[PDB]
This record gives sequence, C-alpha cells and structure tokens, in this order.
Amino acid sequence: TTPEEIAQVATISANGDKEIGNIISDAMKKVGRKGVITVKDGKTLNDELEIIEGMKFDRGYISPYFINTSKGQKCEFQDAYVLLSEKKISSIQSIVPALEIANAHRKPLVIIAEDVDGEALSTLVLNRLKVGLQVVA
Amino acid sequence: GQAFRKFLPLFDRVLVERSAAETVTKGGIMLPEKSQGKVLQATVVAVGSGSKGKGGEIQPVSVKVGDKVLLPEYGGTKVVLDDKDYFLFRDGDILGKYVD
Repeated sequence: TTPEEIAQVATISANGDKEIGNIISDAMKKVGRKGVITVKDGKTLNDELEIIEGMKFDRGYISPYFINTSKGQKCEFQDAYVLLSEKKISSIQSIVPALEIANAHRKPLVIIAEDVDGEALSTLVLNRLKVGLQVVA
Repeated sequence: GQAFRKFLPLFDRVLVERSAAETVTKGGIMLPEKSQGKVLQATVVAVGSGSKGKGGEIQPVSVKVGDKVLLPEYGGTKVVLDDKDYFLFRDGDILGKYVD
C-alpha cells in the first residue's frame, strides 16, 4: 500500500542498497506503479533518474537550418501547429497550403512525416532563411 | 511581317518571350528557382511573312505582335537577342491566345 514498502522491497532486492531502493521508489511515484522504467548504463559515477514527459521520439530535424536558439543547437516553438503525414512530402503542392495556413495564422509549423524530399525541403529551408518563417521538419 | 530588334522570322515561325516565372505564392511563400518548370505563357513579339502552302499570295499568321499566347509544352527554339532569351515556334504550334 505505501511507497515505503516499495522502497523497502527495492532495497532488499538490491543487496541492501538504500539509494537504489529510493531511486526506484521515486521513479514509481513519478511515473506510476505500472509505468515504463528502463535501465541503461551511465557515464557518470552516480546513479541518475531522468523522466521523459509528454511525447518524445528519437528523430531529429533533417536539415540543421531551422535552429533558432543556438544555446544547445535546438529549435523551440511555443503554441505551434503540427502537420502529420503518413507518406513522404515531396511535391510543392503537397506542402504550400500548410505553409500558407501557418503564415496566415502567424504560428510555427512542425512537419512530422516519413521524410521530406528535395523540392519541399528546399522550399522549407528557403522560406526559413529568407522570410524568417518559423518551421521545422 | 512585323519585325523585332534587328530580327525577322522567316515563313510562319513566330518569335515570343516567355512571361516571368512565379517567385512567391499568394500568401508570401516563395518558390525555389529550380522548381516551377518553364512558363507556357508568352507574348508575341515577332511574326513572319507567312506560309506558302496555298498557291498565289501569302497567308499571314493568325497572331499579331502584342498578343498573349499559351505555348505548347515542347517545340520551341532558343534565340539570343541582346543577351536576352526568346523562343521561336511555328504558327500552328501555338495552343491559343488570351483574348482581352
């Protein structure tokens, strides 16, 4: 019932390591008793617990031209539009109307797709570099 | 046959200049140069004397200098005049003209 029992079980099973039990108890508290907890090696000397919230996937931007922060070579947008496409975006006609809507509403646009081919990608980089329109692929 | 700057097409060929390509969309989205293909809209700037298929006099071309015409996809001939680009077509290759 209590998280203290969770910490005690984790401590006993970890050869009496209090820190491991505390870390596991904290992770279970912050992601749920039936959440997803993964274990991986660390490059530091001490155990660390990191929580990934919201949605996050291991796919970065295609062309490093949409960077607008440069503090960590990252692109942040607030209150952004999202365009999700099952198929690749390659044609000019398949990308222009979304950009038109984003520009009219004056909001940044994230384009999540399988890939962005030469024509649409070139249009995106050109508009980002010249006009300054906020967009990312 | 109305001529152009030190040039005159022979027979039924018509010399035109393609309209400028569309750089930006209505909402301001700009297009790359390598895109947008080739412009099929042109302006007639030179017309030849006419064909000789019919016996007797000369039959002039249907178009006149200053007409806005729609070019076919293929069939033009590149001509360089004062470092600028023009295209020589046949009279019958022109698809139509924008009446206005």
